[PDB]
Amino acid sequence: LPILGVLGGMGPVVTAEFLKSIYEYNPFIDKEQESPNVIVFSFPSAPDRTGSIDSGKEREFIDFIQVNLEHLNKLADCIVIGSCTAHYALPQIPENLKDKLISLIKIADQELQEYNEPTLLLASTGTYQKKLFQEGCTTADLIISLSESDQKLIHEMIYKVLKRGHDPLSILRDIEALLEKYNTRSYISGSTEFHLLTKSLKLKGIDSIKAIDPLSTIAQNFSQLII
Amino acid sequence: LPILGVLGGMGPVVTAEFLKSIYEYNPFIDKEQESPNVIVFSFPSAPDRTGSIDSGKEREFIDFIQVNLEHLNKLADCIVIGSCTAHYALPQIPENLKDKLISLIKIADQELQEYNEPTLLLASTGTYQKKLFQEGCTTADLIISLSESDQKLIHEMIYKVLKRGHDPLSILRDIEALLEKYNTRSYISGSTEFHLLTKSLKLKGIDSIKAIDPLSTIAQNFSQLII
Ligand SMILES: N[C@@H](CC(=O)O)C(=O)O
Ligand SMILES: N[C@@H](CC(=O)O)C(=O)O
Repeated sequence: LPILGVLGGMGPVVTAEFLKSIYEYNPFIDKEQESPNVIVFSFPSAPDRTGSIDSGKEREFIDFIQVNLEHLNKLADCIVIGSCTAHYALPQIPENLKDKLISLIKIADQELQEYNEPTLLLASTGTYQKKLFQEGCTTADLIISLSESDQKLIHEMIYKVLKRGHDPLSILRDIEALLEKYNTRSYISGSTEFHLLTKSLKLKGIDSIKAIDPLSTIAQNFSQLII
Repeated sequence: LPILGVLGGMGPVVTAEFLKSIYEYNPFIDKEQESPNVIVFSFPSAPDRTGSIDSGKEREFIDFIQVNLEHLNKLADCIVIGSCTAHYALPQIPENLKDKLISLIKIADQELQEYNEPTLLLASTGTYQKKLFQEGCTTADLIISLSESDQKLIHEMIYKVLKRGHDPLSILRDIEALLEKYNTRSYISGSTEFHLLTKSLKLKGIDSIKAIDPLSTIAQNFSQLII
C-alpha cells in the first residue's frame, strides 16, 4: 500500500492541520482500512528557514533535510516537505534522495497553469530571496510578486498569527486588501501556513478568493499522486 | 531533544486531531523550535482491532504492532499507541520493544486515581472483551462498566459518527443520557475516538462533564512525560 512521508514541523501547527486535511478530503466509504497511509516527521527543532538564509548557517539546515530525507526514503513511497521555503535546500541534496519527492513549487505551478489568471504570491522574505517560485514555475509570468513592504507584513501574519495557532480568519481583511491592491482574486500559498487560511475560507464557504494551495491539492489528490 | 513516536491510524481522524492537540496545548513562547518533536505513523491499513478479536486473526494484528514498534524504538524516545483496544496485543510483544511505551490504560488509571469518583468507561466491545481497563487499572473499582447493550450503542457512535469525521457534539445528548443513566458526571475515553468528544466539550466550554481522556493528558503533559 502507498505511504506518504511528510517532513514537517515547519511549522508544527500547519503540519498537524495538513494531516487532518488528508483524512478530511479522503473519507472512507465502509472501512478505515481504505484511508491514506501517512508518516509525519513533525520536527519544529529544524532551524528557522528564513533565519538560516539571513545568517550564515544554510549548511546546518541542509543537513537536517538530508538526514530526514534518508529516513523517509526507506519508509515512504512519496515524500512531501511541509515548507515551501525549505525547498531552497534541494539543489544541495543528492538526486537519489529526491526521486520520491513531490515539490510544493511544482504542485503550485500545475494548479496555476490550469487557473491561468494573475495570482498573488504570499510568502516569506526567505522564499522571495531564494526566488523558488519565479525560478521553479513554468507559469512565473502569472505570479504577481509582493513588494518588499508587503512581504514583511505577510511575514508578520505568518509568525504572529498563523504559526501561533490563532484564528486564520483574523488576517482575512488584510489579505483581501492586498488582493485588491494587487488587482487579483487569487493567491498562492508561498508559505505553507496559508494552508490554514485556505481551510478557514473553505469552511466558511467564502469562494470569492481562489487559493492555489499545494497542501490542499495534495490532500485532495492523494490517491492519484501517492504511488 | 525528546521525540514522541505515535503508532496511530486507529483511527486516522483521531490520530490527526491528537497531533493537533499536542501543539494546541504546547504553544511556543518565542520560537517554533521550542515545540514538541513528534513522529506519527498513521496507518489505517492496520486490521480493525475489535474485528481481529471477533475473527481468528489476532496474530496478523500483533505482527503489525510488533513491526512498527521496532521502527519507532529506533526513531523515538517515548512511544504511544493511538488505540486503547490495540493495547491487547502487548502481552505477546517482547519486553524490549515496550520499554519506551506510555500506556493509555496507565495514563487513564493515574488520572482516575486523582479524580477518585465513579466514572463511565466508554468503549468498544473489543476493549470490554479484553478487559484492558478492569485488568490494567489500580482504580478498577471506580470504573462503571457499560452493559452489553450500551456497549453496542457506543460502538455505533464511534464508527458511524466519530471515525467518519462528523461533529462529535452530535452524540453529546446520547452521552449525557448514558452519564445520567449510570449516575456519574465523568467518562473514561476507553476508545481513543472520545478524544474528539473531549476536545469539542473543552472548545464549547462545557465543564459539567469530567473527561478522563488519555490523549488530552499526554498532549498537556508532553514536556513532563516525553523523556
Ligand atoms: N512554512 C513556511 C515557513 C517555514 O518554512 O517555516 C514556508 O513554507 O515557507
Ligand atoms: N480507537 C479505538 C478503536 C480502534 O482501535 O480502532 C480504541 O482505542 O479502542
